[PDB]
Amino acid sequence: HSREVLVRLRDILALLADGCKTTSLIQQRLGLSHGRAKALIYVLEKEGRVTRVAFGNVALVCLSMDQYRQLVDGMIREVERLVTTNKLKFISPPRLHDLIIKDPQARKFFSSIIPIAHRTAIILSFLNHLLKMIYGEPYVKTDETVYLTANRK
Ligand SMILES: [Cl-]
Repeated sequence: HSREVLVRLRDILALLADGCKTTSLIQQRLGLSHGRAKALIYVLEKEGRVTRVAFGNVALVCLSMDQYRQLVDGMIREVERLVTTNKLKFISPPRLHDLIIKDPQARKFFSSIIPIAHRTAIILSFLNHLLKMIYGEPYVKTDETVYLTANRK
């Protein structure tokens, strides 16, 4: 590869060594345009070095499906810790976002996966997908989704 491509491919793989990340986080961390980041991730995918896993409307870039499963296990443990600590009987994407950004450990963890600082449509969709994976289909479906924590699994 060219100097720019070789260095960037190397950098993306290094960034992923510590865990799966969204393309948005990769772009931000490495100062890449959307197009360059996507093109580079494509090259890595064709080379067998990464896998793209759909996670709602975002894609997670992972070194392996094992790495993905580790990420999911971690995200699930963090959500369940926040639910337990706050004794929650129900949860919604905005409420989960708020618990994450207010808890230093959760905030550090999630911000190493996806931009999380601001309550955007994107992050709400991401957290909604996570909640649905943990608790199944929501009890309240329109406007703000509400999940019953009793429905875990
Ligand atoms: Cl090249």
